[PDB]
Amino acid sequence: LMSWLPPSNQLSPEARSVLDRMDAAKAPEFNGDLVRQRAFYQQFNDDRLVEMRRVFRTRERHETLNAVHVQVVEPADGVSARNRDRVLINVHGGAFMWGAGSGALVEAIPIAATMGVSVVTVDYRLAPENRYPAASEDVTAVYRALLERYPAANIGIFGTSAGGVITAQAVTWIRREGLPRPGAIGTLSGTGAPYSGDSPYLAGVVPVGPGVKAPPLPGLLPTAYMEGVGADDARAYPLTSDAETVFMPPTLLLAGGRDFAVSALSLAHRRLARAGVDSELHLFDGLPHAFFVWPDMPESLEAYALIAGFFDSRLGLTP
Amino acid sequence: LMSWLPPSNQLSPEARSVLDRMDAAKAPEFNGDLVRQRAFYQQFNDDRLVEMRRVFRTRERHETLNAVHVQVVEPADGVSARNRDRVLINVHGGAFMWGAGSGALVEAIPIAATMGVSVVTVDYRLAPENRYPAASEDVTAVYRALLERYPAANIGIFGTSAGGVITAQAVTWIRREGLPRPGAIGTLSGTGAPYSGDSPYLAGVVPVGPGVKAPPLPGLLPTAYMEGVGADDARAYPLTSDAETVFMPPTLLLAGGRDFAVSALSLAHRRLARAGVDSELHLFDGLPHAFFVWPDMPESLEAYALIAGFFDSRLGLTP
Ligand SMILES: [Cl-]
Ligand SMILES: [Mg+2]
Ligand SMILES: [Mg+2]
Ligand SMILES: [Mg+2]
Repeated sequence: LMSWLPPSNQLSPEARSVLDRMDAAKAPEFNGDLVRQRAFYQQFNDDRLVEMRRVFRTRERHETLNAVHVQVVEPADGVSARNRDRVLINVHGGAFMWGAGSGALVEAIPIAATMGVSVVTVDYRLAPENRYPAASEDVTAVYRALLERYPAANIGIFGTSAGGVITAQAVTWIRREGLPRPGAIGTLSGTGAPYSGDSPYLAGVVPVGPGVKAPPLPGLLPTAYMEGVGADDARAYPLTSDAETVFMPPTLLLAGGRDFAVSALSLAHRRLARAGVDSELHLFDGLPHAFFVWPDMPESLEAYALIAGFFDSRLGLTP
Repeated sequence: LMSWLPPSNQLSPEARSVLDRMDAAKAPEFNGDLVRQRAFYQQFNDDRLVEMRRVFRTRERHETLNAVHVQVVEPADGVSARNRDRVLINVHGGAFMWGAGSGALVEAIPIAATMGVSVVTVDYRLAPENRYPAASEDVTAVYRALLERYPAANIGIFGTSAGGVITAQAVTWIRREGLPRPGAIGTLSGTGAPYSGDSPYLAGVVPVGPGVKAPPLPGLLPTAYMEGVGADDARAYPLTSDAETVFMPPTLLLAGGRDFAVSALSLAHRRLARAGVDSELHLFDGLPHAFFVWPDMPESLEAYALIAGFFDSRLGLTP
């Protein structure tokens, strides 16, 4: 549907180049060959990591917190004095099935370097080997460990795509455990809700157009990670639950304008505002899902600055 | 493009009914016949006014402030204690050429009655008989009069469509006059910027699709009101100017998801956030430009509540 439009006239020349490379880099069909699929996205994430290391200077260490593998990503210059008593948890994307290692660094590096903060990126259990709520348990275990060193108000959690879904689910799991809620979250290109509204049609997630009979959208996320979880499970789909929505911490919702998640994120932001939760929504016209894993455009740097700015204004400072 | 989609699955049954009423209310072709066009929209605004008076109980008085005709719109039994020291200025839409009288009450009534506040709706000079900056001068004259009774921090300005554009232009005119900036504004379905990005194509403002050559979009607003004003006039187009944007007050940007203005509002929100201005963006998936002139749907009431809540949180309270 969108292929009939010119590129958004808001875009930098650099973004217009990225969009052509994104389309050219599209995966072939894998037909259930998970090993071939994982190898393709391992290469994709390694390619984006090379681009990140050209732009940003960071140091990464492996750690284990409460039996969960993490990578701790810091600016090579060191964390700023302002951020000495803050930390972010990153939850990587990758369709709930890949993104471990380089995909996690691709999300953590630009935010660690831009904000000047420590980012703990979680190597959570993946589908299809593991199922909901495995990733919630993993992120909550990391969060529990960081509460030994950082006040809850000074901890942020963010993730992109599948990671934005898991970030919202981790919040409800933290509450289920009786832990203090995090200071702020980023649910980027995804949250604790099914895809809905117009954007999945416009992005072609569901086929539509001349002579073509558009089906209703599912009220569940189709991923194997979520199979058999009901739409009524407020911990799994909190941005459809008035109760879990009221308990959300301050939330940043960021998407591309051509991102299949954007209709759901605009509704989530309306629900957070009605519930009295501090939330912020940004849309980058013309850009796709999870666009800011491609760092070679001003729009990605701009996104990193909005993420850094949100955490810098919402997280506590004091030890 | 959008006729191939089902209605957004987020919409209430009432909104799906309003969407069909909107289609039935669409103007026939006028061939530049301004008299016929004005008569058509007079009836359209009178029809929406009947619907407003069914839902909301207000009282309206005519006044003149600094030689500008206004209507003062209040809840029928009086303004709330919360809002005794606050006032909103409304700037009606109508393509800069109509909307005087009933069109202005259609924007003022739901916010007066929802927030429980006095709304002064300005009968500003229209195109093509008047040109930029006539409407800025008119709104600034009203603002200057209200500063005799209300602190600048306690005054909000809002408008829809053409009125959102004029609201942003009135802010720059107020600064030109050496007056204190208003406490907050609402630039709804329009701001001080051309329409841009993807949404003008998806809304069908400009033809796109098989066998059609989609043209580039203009860098100026095409209205007679703005004839001969340059793109480089930062007072006319403040949300395209990094200088005028840093001086903006706290801003609410609200649009339908199918609104031709939505791409421009998402960019204006990014620019306000980078300039450190408090701004809030809401998008109502599946709804068109200026949807909330139709009060008979929960989504309109929800929009009125977001407008009231933005002014309630940003305007001062002190006498
Ligand atoms: Cl916002
Ligand atoms: Mg432990
Ligand atoms: Mg808010
Ligand atoms: Mg803000």
